[PDB]
Amino acid sequence: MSREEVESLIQEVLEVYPEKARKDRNKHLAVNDPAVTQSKKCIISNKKSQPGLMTIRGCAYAGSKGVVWGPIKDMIHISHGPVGCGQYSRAGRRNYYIGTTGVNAFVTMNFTSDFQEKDIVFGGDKKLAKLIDEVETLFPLNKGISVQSECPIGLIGDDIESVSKVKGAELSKTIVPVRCEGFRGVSQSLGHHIANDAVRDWVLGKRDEDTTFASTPYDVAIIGDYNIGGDAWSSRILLEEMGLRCVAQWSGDGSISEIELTPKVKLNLVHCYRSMNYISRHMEEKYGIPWMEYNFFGPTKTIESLRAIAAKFDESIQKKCEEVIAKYKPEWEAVVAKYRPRLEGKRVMLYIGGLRPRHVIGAYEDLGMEVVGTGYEFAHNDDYDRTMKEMGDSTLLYDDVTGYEFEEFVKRIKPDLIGSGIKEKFIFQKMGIPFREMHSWDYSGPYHGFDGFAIFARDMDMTLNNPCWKKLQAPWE
Amino acid sequence: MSREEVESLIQEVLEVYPEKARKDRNKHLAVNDPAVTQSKKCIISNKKSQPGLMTIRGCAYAGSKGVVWGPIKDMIHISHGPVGCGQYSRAGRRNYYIGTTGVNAFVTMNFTSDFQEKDIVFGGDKKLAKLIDEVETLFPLNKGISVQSECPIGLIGDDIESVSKVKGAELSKTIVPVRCEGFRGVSQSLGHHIANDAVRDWVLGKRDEDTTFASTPYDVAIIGDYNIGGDAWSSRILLEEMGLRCVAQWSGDGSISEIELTPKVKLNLVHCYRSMNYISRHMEEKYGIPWMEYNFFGPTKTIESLRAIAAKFDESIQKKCEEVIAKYKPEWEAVVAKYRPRLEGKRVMLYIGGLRPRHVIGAYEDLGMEVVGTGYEFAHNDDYDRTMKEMGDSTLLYDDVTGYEFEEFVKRIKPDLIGSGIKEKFIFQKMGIPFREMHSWDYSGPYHGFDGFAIFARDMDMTLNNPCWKKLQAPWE
Amino acid sequence: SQQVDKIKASYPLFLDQDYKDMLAKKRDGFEEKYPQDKIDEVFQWTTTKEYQELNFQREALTVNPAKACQPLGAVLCALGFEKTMPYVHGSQGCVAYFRSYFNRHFREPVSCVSDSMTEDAAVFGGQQNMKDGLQNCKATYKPDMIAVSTTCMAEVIGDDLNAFINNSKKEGFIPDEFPVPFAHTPSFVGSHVTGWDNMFEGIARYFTLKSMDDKVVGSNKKINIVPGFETYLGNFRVIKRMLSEMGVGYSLLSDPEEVLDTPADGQFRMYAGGTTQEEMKDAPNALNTVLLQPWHLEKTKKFVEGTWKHEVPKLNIPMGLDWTDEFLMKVSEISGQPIPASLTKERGRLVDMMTDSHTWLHGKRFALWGDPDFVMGLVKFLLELGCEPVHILCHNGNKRWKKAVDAILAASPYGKNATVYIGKDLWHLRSLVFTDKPDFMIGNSYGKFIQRDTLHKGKEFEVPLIRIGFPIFDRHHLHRSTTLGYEGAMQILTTLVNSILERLDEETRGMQATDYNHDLVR
Amino acid sequence: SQQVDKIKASYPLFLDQDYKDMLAKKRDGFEEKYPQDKIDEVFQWTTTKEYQELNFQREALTVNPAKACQPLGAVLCALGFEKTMPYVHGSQGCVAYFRSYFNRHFREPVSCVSDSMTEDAAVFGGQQNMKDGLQNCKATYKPDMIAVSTTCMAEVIGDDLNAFINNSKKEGFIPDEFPVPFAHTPSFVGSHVTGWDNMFEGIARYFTLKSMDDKVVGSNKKINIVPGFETYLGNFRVIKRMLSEMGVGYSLLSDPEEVLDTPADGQFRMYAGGTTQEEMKDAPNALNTVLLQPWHLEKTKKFVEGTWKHEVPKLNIPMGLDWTDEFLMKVSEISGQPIPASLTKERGRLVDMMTDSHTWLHGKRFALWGDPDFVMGLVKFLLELGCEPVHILCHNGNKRWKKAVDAILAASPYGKNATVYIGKDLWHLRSLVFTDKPDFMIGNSYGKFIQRDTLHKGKEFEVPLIRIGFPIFDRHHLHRSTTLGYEGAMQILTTLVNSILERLDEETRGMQATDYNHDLVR
Ligand code: ICS
Ligand code: CLF
Ligand code: CLF
Ligand SMILES: [Fe+3]
Ligand SMILES: [Fe+3]
Repeated sequence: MSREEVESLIQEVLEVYPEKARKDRNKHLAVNDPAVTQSKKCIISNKKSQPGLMTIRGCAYAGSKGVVWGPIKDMIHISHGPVGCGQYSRAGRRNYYIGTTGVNAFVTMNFTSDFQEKDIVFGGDKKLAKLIDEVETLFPLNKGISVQSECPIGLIGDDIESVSKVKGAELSKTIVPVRCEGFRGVSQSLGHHIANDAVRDWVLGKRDEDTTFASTPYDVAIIGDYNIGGDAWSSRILLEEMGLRCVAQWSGDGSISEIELTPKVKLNLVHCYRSMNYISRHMEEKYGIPWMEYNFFGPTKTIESLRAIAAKFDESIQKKCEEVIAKYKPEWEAVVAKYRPRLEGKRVMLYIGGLRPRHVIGAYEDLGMEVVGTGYEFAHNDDYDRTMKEMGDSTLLYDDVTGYEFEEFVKRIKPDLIGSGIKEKFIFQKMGIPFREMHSWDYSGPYHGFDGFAIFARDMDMTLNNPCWKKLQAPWE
Repeated sequence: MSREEVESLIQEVLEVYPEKARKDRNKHLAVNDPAVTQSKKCIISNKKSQPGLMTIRGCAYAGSKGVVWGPIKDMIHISHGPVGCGQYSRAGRRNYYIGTTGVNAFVTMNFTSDFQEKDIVFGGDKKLAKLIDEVETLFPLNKGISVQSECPIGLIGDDIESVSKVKGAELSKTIVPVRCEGFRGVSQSLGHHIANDAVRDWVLGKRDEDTTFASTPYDVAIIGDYNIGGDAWSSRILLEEMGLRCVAQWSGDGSISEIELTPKVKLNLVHCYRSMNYISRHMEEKYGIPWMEYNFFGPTKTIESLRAIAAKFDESIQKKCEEVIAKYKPEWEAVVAKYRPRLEGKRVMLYIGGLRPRHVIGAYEDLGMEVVGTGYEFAHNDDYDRTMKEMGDSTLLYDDVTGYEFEEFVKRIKPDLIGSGIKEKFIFQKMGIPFREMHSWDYSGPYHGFDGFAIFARDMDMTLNNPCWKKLQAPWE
Repeated sequence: SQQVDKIKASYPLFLDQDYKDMLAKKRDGFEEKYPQDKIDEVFQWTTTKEYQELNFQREALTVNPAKACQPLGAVLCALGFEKTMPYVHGSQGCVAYFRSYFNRHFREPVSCVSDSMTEDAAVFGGQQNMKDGLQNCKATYKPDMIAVSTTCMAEVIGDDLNAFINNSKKEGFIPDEFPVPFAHTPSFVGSHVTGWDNMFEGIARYFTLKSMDDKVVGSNKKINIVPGFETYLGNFRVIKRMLSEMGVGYSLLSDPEEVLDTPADGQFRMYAGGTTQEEMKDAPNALNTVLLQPWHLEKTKKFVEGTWKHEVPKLNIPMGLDWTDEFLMKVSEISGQPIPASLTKERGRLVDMMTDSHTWLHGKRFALWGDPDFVMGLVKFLLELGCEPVHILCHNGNKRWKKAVDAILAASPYGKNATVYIGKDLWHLRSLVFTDKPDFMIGNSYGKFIQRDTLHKGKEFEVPLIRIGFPIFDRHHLHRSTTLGYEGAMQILTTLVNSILERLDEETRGMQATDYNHDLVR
Repeated sequence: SQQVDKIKASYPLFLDQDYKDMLAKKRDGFEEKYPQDKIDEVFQWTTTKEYQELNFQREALTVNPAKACQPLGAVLCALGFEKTMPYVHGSQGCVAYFRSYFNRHFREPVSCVSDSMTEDAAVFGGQQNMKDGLQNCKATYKPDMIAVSTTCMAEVIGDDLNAFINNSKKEGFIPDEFPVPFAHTPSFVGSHVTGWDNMFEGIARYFTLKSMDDKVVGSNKKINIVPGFETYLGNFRVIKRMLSEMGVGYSLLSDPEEVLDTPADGQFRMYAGGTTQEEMKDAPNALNTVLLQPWHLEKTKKFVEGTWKHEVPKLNIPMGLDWTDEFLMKVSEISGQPIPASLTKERGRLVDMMTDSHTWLHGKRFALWGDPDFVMGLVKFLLELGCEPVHILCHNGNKRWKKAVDAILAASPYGKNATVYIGKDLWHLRSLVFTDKPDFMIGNSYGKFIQRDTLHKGKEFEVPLIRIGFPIFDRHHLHRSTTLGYEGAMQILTTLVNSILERLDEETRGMQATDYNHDLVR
């Protein structure tokens, strides 16, 4: 509110930085004007972080192994390198799946080459081949192997592509080498791009000549939904209620056969544009499959997306969509009637990764809650182009915010609720401000769809209005 | 050995008492002489305790409600009076049973009249009748009710016999009034006697005119085994393997129908003479049923008892007895070979209620383990007559020993292990002497029979040779 | 049969096929057991609301009570004084039961004596028993003080404790200077906490009633602390520690903390620590007296206000966050000492843990029982955490306490679905948790059977038990815990949140069925 | 579907019939899943001894490790100093993962910065990154000290930390007097404890190497304490408390307890407590230095003996009765202070608890894992309790430590059936607990999955997990516990005995089947 004070706050916050750091950071903070369609004139993104400023961004390995390849349940993913990277990323992301872990599913397990000094000095391609043999011996029901490279693999002269080719020819198994070394790029976005390229080059085209799959005019594939807390499932039950058939979902609860069957669908429904736009566009160019973005956060966005998707098919699909909307109307109406009075008028600040900082605005507004500030760790300029129209006037936008910047912004704006990751949760809890984890749903959820909206509203109500926030000050002080 | 210093120790322990207390307590301590079969001239028992000397004895309510009537699973036992007595005795004794608690079994439950001031002043007969009405309403599958009197019932002049008669006639239900007030007698022994008299007067003769029960020449009834940790089951399996049919079990895991069928058996096998000799003699006089005492503590006593019992029947029973002994010989021989080298030579001091201080001696001697001191809370002089020949020469015998007396005796004798109740366990553990609970088997067992002997030996070894007993002295002290 | 390398105790020895066949033969032959279908039908009926309506119509029958009799509390109070022997005038079976109860809960020696009254005393009274017992106890166990309570037998007979002790003193059975306080503790009135109150009032009246001429309020610059019936050593320890941090001179009366936690170093100690007679005599010189558990210390409050002329503060039990703050500020006001920074940091850490666990704690439904002060403090703490108390049971509660608890519940939106029950036993609570199922129970060990019953209806109907209170018999060393102050609140919150997480982990351990929610991070 | 009154999260919402049908259709239509009988056969095969033989032949594949990389330990060490910023020279993903790991374990803010080296630095080095990062960190977060560790990227490209920091000081990016200690922490060498050791050695060398001329051993009359990689705040607290009771002057180096336990009172504190620079400078003047975890403080020991000339005692970790006694006696001998009576009483109380719980503790079989010092202390305490360790796993252990643990096992008859494994991961331990079933596991949160696998074989084959170690993610506030000293031994004993009792209660809750052994008193 009152744009000039927001600019004054930005200047006051930037006053502490050195000249180079302040010049760089001035470009990544902006005041929203909804009429602006080109975000390059106000905010800059997808650049390197300033050293020593305590950024929140991850690495390309997190973007590829932790986000894209990890949810694939029937595949075994080898963290090629030292032990740390696979260990810190093991089961940290709630990409839900159905399977028997250790036999035919391996999502929550940590496979690594566990590099030692001799591996660094002399390379680890022979170790990689021996590891692949051991994996084949001890996990016979796996349907594929991916090799996710960590930093030393890129640094030393290792050639994992030739090893993957030789071993895949020898054992007749799909082995996908991913060069997702953490020093590449500036964030997880390059990891997304590298993982998409690997999927395109090694997995997607296996069934190009296969025509044994029976296709229907209602074949769609969910792209960029990773089943956080079951989110994708909560989406799927709606799409099948509309009369459509979901052949595949990428990549939460996903199987390699689903990915290989994806080029046979009629329509691609992309939830996370940021992480899967590469493969969606490639599929459009090569197979002629149209793709479209949708939003299932909140009843309004869900209804709009359902109608837009139904508009792509015949009359029966549209009638079924209307039936689904009518069936689910009373439930979310009751949820709103129960929870909006306790949440109306509250102000929220968000700082999340590439998609959610703009996707969940509608759900908050459905509860009578208003977003004062939003930002991204690693989004590109098109994400901000969408965000500027999705956000309100004179609100704050921040790209790759530092801990000091975010703390100062929160201290001045004083929001009622903050949605961010685990690395700000306790910082802002000690400040006396309710916090919701917007990556893992605070180990709750799902939040997608009509079923997820009730859980979302309940969680926001339970955290915002908890009595604990009234007891931070001692009565004698 | 060394009787002289034992008498010197007795005098030294006694010198601190007042004159009357010392004169009384001198009669209850003795030095064993195995040639003596008349223990009256050597020890005095079954007398009231000296006031203010911290005795271990209980009351008649504990002897009747807690010991005899309580194990009967299909009956409901009302602790008539104030709330304390049944609450302290609820599920404190491990008389095991099979049933659905609260529906057809009620052992671990506490039923009480919860006397208030108005009940004390104006009596509780009408309250007792209303309680019986409510018990019938809320527990329809109960097969009988007993009313165990507490001290104010006997003190205020409540006539529970008339109420029991009227309500039993009205409901066609067995209601047994037991005048087991705690001020009667000097210990639990009078509780045993009163409970046996109640069983005789109200329960035993109910099927005297009924002859529908098919009888066999091999019918026996276990009397005085309360299934402490499954002891009675481990005895019954041996009895059934030998070829006898066990009709009744008094009273652990017992049912009122079994008690009613008891006068139809051919032999009574009495384990606890102290608590059940009254009913055994009554059954022998009225129905002509012979009874015999047996011991299933340790392999030697078990084999002797099995042979003696088989001697009461035909040749097939004796053949089956030999078969059972031969079958079970290797198991207890292996137990002996495993545990006797770890326990040989250790000296034990015992103090239990009325049967076990002399019954468990054989099992201890089976492991090369010597009993140097034994005593009873409430035994009679016949129990001491039986005990005199089972103890070693110049061993200490104590009746109704005080806490100070037992502490001084243990301090001087310094036994390697003590077997007593919960009220001495921690006292002697803090002095650094291993302790075994010989009432509840330290929540272990069973100890009866061949199966129980292994558990007994394992428990003695695990407590005697525990490393914790070598750490009581700090290295710097 | 037994294998010498793997010896089986009763469980699972009696699950062997031979024992199973033996038990089946026994039941089929001589038990005359009801058919299993009838048993299942009766159990299902007992789980219904009609059975609950019949159950709550009880007037004469008590099933599984949640209280004890007065002399148990009297003995617990007597154990809190230095070199003091608890002496119960009456029957010895009561003393045996008291000692067994306290031994099982504390896993420690408990010393108490009886004068062993019999039918002869039922006819002529127990004056001779009193004289002989006092002489014998003093000669044998050498106490500095003998604190006398009564059993129901002596109360019904009508023995005069004062006259008996005076006649013992006059005839030379005990010295005239030997302190023998006494209290009448009838078992048909109140409960164990009432006995604690009566014994403490008797001791205080013995030591202070006739020496008030030279007493000036506030002379010794201390504050008296009366804890009441207390079975957690950590509570005594935390009260003393908090008062020491504030730099406040204090005198804790009836401190049994030392004698219930003696070390195992090779010697037995009958007596250890405890409030001295000098402290009891100097108590009227204190600035004020604070009662930690006011709802069972009413007679003590009346004596302290009417004789010591102390203005006893209106303070709740220092449990949870708000009431601990109120206790701290009241103590600061009385003593004049400011609250130190360390206690403020401890409170902040408690608030931090509350913020950390609020998401898992929110909305959970609880059925709790215990003593009045502990129950109301626990309800207050649950309301502070956003939890929902549903069934609040207090067998030894009264109507004024119920009104106070209802007032507490009305002040919180989370107390909307809560009902307070006084005079009800654990069978009532079993009906309540079958008909209105909560998420958890909080109570003593007796609740375990209830859990069993719930599990018999189904895994989806099972109500897990959380062991907080007295007595706890099936777990070891829980009596060392703390429930008062910020430390007690921390321990209680940790126990609750980890019980919730353990239940969640158990329900999501089914592979390929429910393990999709078996998250590493919670 | 959702009901507004009773909203269901993922569990048990996805157990609804419509979701079940949807998942069945998805699997049967597009997943191309193996038949369930094949899955059962493969799982049963993985539970066999032949599969264990195949599993232990692994030489190039690691499955579910139980260790981390050095910079995590370096960051934990750096966090223990006053107003010190951990600074990791390398890539930012490492710092993100470190902060997330420590946030999930401690539930507290973790401060750590990186210079965000990218593909450009992969051929030029990170000198400019170091200069700009040091300037930015000092300007923004205002630390009194910056402690620099390295990621594997800078280790492989071989960046020279000393030259980079000297050049940063030379060109005026940060002041010449600003303390900037550094250490190389390669992730492909050792584990996180090695990183802790390297960071502590670097800091000590920075503060004491060049000013040893004026130092005199024993002049300040204090004892230096180096705790090592420690994730229990109660351990620091108990070490301080025990040293304070003895009246022994001490200096705890790298003390992070305050910064990891800040209160929630309306403000965020980035720094709190910690070892001061003056204490580090004055450390060589102490009488001696005591290393709490000697098996990962070898380089620190070498520096302290070689340079400070302190005669470092050969002490084990102060875990369990005997090693706590030895630590106390050595401290008393060094400082000349007698051991006070309070510690003797605490030891006696621990012995009393051991005597009380020995019957349930005896003969139980445990598979345990963690760090070397913690693992060997736990093994020693288990042997003291009469328990049998069977599978002892230490992923980051070495052959000398294995020899020491074997010597410890050989001195007790309860260690007869124990095998020690070094370099093995949790898949090996899963095979071991399937083929040689213990009664319980002791380890971190990663053990939970193993428990699930055992429950998939059957309820009779399930091995419950007991959460002691690092990290613990699925329970709240267990990081406040204690494992050192008599208090830690008491806590561990209580946890073990009560876990055994809960397992027994669960096994005997079946009505009319196993509830004959559902004892109220245990
Ligand atoms: S993939 Fe991306 S950071 Fe699109 S790397 Fe990140 S499970 Fe975020 S805003 Mo964690 S671009 Fe998904 C994301 Fe969004 S891990 Fe999840 S919540 S919708
Ligand atoms: S940016 Fe990313 S997470 Fe960092 S290393 Fe690089 S791929 Fe990995 Fe794993 S091992 Fe440890 S944490 Fe690093 S320093 Fe060597
Ligand atoms: S000797 Fe025996 S146990 Fe004693 S009372 Fe008498 S029958 Fe009973 Fe129950 S209520 Fe309490 S404990 Fe007594 S004092 Fe009144
Ligand atoms: Fe104890
Ligand atoms: Fe926290």
